[PDB]
Amino acid sequence: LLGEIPDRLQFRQPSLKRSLMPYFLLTQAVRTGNLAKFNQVLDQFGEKFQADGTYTLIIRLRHNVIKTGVRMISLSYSRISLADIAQKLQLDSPEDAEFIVAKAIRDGVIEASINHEKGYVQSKEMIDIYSTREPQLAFHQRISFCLDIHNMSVKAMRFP
Amino acid sequence: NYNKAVEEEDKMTPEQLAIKNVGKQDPKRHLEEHVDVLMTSNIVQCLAAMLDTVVFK
Amino acid sequence: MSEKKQPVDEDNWDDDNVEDDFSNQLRAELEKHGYKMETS
Amino acid sequence: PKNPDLRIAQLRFLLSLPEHRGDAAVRDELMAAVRDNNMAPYYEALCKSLDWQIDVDLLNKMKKANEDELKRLDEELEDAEKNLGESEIRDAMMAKAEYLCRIGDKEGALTAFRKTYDKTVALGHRLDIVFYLLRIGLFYMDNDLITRNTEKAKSLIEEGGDWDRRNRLKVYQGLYCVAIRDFKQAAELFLDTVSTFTSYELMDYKTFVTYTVYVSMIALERPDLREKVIKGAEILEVLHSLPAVRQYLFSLYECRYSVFFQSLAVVEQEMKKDWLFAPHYRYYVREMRIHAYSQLLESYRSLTLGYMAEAFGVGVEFIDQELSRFIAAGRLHCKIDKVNEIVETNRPDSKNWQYQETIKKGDLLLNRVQKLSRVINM
Amino acid sequence: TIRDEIAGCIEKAYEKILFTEATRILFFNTPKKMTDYAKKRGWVLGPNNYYSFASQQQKPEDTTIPSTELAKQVIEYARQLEMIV
Amino acid sequence: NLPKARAALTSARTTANAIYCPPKLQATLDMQSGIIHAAEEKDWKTAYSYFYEAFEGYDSIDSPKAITSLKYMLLCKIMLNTPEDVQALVSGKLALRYAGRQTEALKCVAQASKNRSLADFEKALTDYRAELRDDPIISTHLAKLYDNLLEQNLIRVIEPFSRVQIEHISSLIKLSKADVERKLSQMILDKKFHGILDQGEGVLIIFDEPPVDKTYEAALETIQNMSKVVDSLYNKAKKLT
Repeated sequence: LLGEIPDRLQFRQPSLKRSLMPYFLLTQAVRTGNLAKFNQVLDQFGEKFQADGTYTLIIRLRHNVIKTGVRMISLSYSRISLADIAQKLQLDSPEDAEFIVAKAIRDGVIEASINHEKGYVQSKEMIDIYSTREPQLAFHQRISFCLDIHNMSVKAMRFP
Repeated sequence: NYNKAVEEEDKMTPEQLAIKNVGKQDPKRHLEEHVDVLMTSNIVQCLAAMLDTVVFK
Repeated sequence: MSEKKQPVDEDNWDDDNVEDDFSNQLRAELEKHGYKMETS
Repeated sequence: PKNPDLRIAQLRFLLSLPEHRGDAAVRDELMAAVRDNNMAPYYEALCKSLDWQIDVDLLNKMKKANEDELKRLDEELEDAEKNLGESEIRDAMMAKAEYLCRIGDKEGALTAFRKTYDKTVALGHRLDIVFYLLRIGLFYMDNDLITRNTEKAKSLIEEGGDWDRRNRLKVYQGLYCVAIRDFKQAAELFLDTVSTFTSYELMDYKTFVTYTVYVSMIALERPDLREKVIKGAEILEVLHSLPAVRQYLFSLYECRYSVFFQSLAVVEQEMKKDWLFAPHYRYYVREMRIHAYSQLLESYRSLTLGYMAEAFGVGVEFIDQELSRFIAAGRLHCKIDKVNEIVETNRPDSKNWQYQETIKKGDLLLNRVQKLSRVINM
Repeated sequence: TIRDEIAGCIEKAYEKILFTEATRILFFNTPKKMTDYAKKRGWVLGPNNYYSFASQQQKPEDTTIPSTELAKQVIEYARQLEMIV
Repeated sequence: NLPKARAALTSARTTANAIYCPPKLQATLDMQSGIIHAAEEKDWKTAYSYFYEAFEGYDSIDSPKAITSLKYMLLCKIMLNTPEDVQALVSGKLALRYAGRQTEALKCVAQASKNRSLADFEKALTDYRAELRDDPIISTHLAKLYDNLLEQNLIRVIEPFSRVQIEHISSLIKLSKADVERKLSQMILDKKFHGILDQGEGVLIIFDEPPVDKTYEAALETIQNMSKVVDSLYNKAKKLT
């Protein structure tokens, strides 16, 4: 449900292997935006999901994969046209694409500007995150995380 | 260079504390004095950089 | 662990993480990229 | 005493992927059956290739003559042990009786390997064991036996030096480095080059040149890529003999992308038709592309893909999804503008993202000593 | 709850969407709801078209002030370095 | 035929030491070693050194064979442009011994190597075209020169001011997009040139700025620190259980 996942066989175990086979190819269809491949996984491997009780996500995970598919394209390209990404992500229509990109801006997923005539989508490179801003501000949480462990080591040292 | 290039000559000693194990005469404590020096080294650089926030406004 | 309800209910494997990205995308691929020669 | 049977393993992969020729691979297999006394080589090929008609008595009088040659070596065990000598009595029951592993199955292998193992006073005889374990693991695709024997070969024989059979080990693990995925140590252990010269276990050295040159176009970086071939003496003459490989080597330094898609397919033809390269050719394809695309995008900060259509001849929609599937997998992070025909360089890895390896790998590190700190005590 | 989303969802940010294109979603013919939108949104009422001016919108810089609070972040950060000490 | 030349040279390796005294074989074999190995493009100075060895062994022999020996060795000085042995050979008393007509034209060819100067190189190229024909490989000798002498005059024009228009700076080399700018794009790859071009407006910008200093000195030490904890994990789990 995060939308960003790698292939999960790096977590596979030879004993857990046989049990995760219906659940394995699932995430393999999440990395791709094909509907025919994703729906075929739900039909054949849906039997294993019944014991887990995970069916709550399968309706909202379709909206999760379409965000991964558009993030793959938006990160790979500067400008992405709605008509070219229409059939490539097979949204099949210009009107629902205007609804998805609108909600993508509402969720802060995409920075793309859109020029509506036919229409088309013309974006630009997002920058200025730079150096002086994010790393040093994140380091406030990194050191506050580390200096607490200094106390955790002292507290653990006081018992002996 | 004192905060990094000195680290590897300091952090080889725990791998030197790994013998392994154990044929080498122990104990030996290499923790000092570089650790506490680099501590105060930041204490010098942090409060001297506070001169921007202190002197100005 | 084993308490609560825990018990109640190189290698090619490492490359298989990347290798499965070849399965669903662009095959390998030789023939198709070899057919693109005389296309244009 | 490998290459005649080591080529039967070449015949196995020649039968495996292509189904076209079942007669051409079974004729020299039967020609390898009528000599060398091969039994199981044509038995496991009997399922892959045609089930004849009849082999039987034609090759049964062989396995009987084998049995006569097997029993006379099995008579040699109690005839020579009647006398006494160091390692000489039971040395006759290893090399020729493990040559009977070449005859058939694992029966010659497993029982003649451990039977002669305890006596041998020399490391050369212990490696002939490890040798014959490497060929049976090449014949049958099972990867087990060839991993363990090399581990036994490095401890005993390397004590210690040798010139001849130790350089073969660097070829074996190098061949294992290309059997599994290791790029960096493959060509590194192949640096010995002509010092191994040519041997029954080294097959054709010109083919060994092809094995090390295909890994050297990835693992060996462009500054060192041109260095080893040009500055390297003994390796330069063997590559100049092959006009196909030497072209693609210098054309890689010439950066022209028009001859790549042609010549890379010629290398892929050898990569397709060669054994043990079947699992490993998939990532090899686009890894030589990014190797050529690395220097590509580093050249200009703003590049038009129509100018790439020139070199590619002509990339239009092909590199559209191609280069896009490179970025998604983390290979050559770049920004290529669509319908605006612009490629952006980037990504300045010299500052920001290069810092991230400190804390990220240091998170699970310090986390591992957090949890394990609460264990002490209790 | 869907009707008020036509104004919220579609922008930000689009450039200009034609008159009858917005009417296709709103159905009716020429309702007072889109007339109330021309009031509420504001935004723009253009002839035979709608505009997002100006521009796209408000043109965030965002601000040159946060340089202040960056010095505030160093305050407690240098204090945490003195807590160890 | 390079392999057939080396095979004929390989048979001469054991032939020189076969008889009693060569009398001259290995010295001739050294010149033959300065042909195939030179075709291999191993080292420019060592192959040129074999010509010096052959020239020391060419003393008191047939003059037409000695007068054509300087054709190869002095024109070999043309390819190298940095033999460093220039003044050693030609200014010695042994190389000044030949006053003949063919070697006097070779004496200025040995001076033409000291010249370089593409203004002069393109000029004397027509005058020495006769000696250019005696070049064993006509393309490779002058191709490595012309390709090297290319950036020799390019580092002169690009050096004085930081950024230059790509159309006029490539007008002296007569063209831009086809080869030059692609070869200049390879210069960033070869590190000989630090900069970046502009395709739209045609302005080449040179920046040596982006250093790497503090970063690799940090993360690479942490990657080693990953071996400190993992190797200590053995001590941890062993003492506890």
